[PDB]
Amino acid sequence: STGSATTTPIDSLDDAYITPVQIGTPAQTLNLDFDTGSSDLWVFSSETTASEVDGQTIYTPSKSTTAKLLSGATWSISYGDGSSSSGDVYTDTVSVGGLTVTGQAVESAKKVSSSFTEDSTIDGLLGLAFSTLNTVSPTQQKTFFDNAKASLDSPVFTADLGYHAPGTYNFGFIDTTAYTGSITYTAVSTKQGFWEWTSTGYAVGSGTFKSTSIDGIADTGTTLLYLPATVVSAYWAQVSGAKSSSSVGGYVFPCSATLPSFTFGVGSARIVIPGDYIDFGPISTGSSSCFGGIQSSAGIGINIFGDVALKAAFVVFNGATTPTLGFASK
Ligand code: NA
Repeated sequence: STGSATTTPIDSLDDAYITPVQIGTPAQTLNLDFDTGSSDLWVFSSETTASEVDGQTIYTPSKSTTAKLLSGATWSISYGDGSSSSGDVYTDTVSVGGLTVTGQAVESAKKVSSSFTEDSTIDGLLGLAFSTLNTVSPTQQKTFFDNAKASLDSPVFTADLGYHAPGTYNFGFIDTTAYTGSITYTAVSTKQGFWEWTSTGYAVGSGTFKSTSIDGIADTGTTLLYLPATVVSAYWAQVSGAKSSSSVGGYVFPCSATLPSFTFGVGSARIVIPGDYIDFGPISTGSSSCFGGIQSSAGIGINIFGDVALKAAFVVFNGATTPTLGFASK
């Protein structure tokens, strides 16, 4: 089997991407944030505290003929940005882009934090990291990908995120028309439950490539590129008037600037992030201070190849017995 779904930026800054997902019988379509950084499929629901729901589409398990309470199961998750959600669990039929899983754990939110309530465009998350991070207790549940894997023509999914444009999530096949040149594959560690790999280095603009090992995760549910403080300082040093602002919470730069590109290594291959990808616009409406798309990972405890980096590439998440990542230019 295979599936193929379009993913659409939620706003003019590409803060996140939503993908339609069919849940239940008859189908209830919810727009989910596909997150290679986490392993829970959770939704706004008919059980979500009514004061915490502000325009999201909700899943109603009582309207699904295939929904079954997963008796006694609960979940609770905390994300890197301080957001959280929790609730109980149903199993139901879930389809992405024509690919169907029966008996998927659908985590129904009773409670969501303010950041989720305030984002009307995101109806929930669909985790695509390793199932060892799933939060369901007392019986840990599998991801959508882990449930589909054995039915797929190839045990892979790919992420092809757009810059200020729609892109694609594919399951069970490589679209050889979606990328230029060849795919370079690199080793993955599953030890922390993430798609954790080691970049071979970086360059700023037209500068010389610095060979250096940068361990990080490929995370479609993080907006920005978070790298070590040395690498981020070298990047913003090339932008006149750029500085780290304790008040704003990261590097800002004059909105009048032209940003340089940033290059990261994948083995002997190179992925170039165009400067425009690194502009996240005014810090507040009408400000001439703009927020940077490359920020320090110091304090987060991990480097994160978020959407700024991944949307410059065609990315293969290879879930074979030994997982690997692949990157191609596009
Ligand atoms: Na922000």
